[PDB]
Amino acid sequence: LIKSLAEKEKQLLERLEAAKKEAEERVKRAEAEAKALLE
Amino acid sequence: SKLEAILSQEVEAEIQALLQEAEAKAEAVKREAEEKAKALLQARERALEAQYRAALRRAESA
Amino acid sequence: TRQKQELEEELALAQAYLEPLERLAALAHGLDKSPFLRVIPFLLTEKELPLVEEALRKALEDRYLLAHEAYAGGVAALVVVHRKEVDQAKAALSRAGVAE
Repeated sequence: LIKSLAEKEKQLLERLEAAKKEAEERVKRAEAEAKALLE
Repeated sequence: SKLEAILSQEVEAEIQALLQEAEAKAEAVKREAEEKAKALLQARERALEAQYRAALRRAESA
Repeated sequence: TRQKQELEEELALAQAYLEPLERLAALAHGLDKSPFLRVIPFLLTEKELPLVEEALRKALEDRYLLAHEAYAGGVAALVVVHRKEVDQAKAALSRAGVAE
């Protein structure tokens, strides 16, 4: 019940990294879309 | 763990808000660049078409 | 003389909270400064832990962990709920009588 906070702070960081992955995939997706637009 | 599970569900709501902003950014960029694709299409078409037309006018006149 | 007085004051300050801070950090070995929840450790008296845990029972059910795992002399009652909700719970524990 201190370890529960510890491990879900760890997986809280993991959930932030999941959102981070979603962000960077969206950015390079929009970049490839703009590349097709320029072509 | 109750209250920091609620804090981590607020974290999943931040994931939710970030994917909202992700989809919103993809649609915003696609829409504005679609507007520019059609506008630049019509721009270069009508410009070179007007040059072609004026060349035909002055050619037949000469 | 200033260095000796500072070293003596540092030794006197370290003679009291060496084992308690180490025990709190050992129980809190992964929950120290990650930005989810604060952990207010209050060096309180012997086992009147329910008198402090009344405010934790007023707080969330499967959290607001307000207990003393070690340091049997001065009970390091760590209370971990949230950041802002645990700040309000620390105000409630100070209303019950507490000091982090």
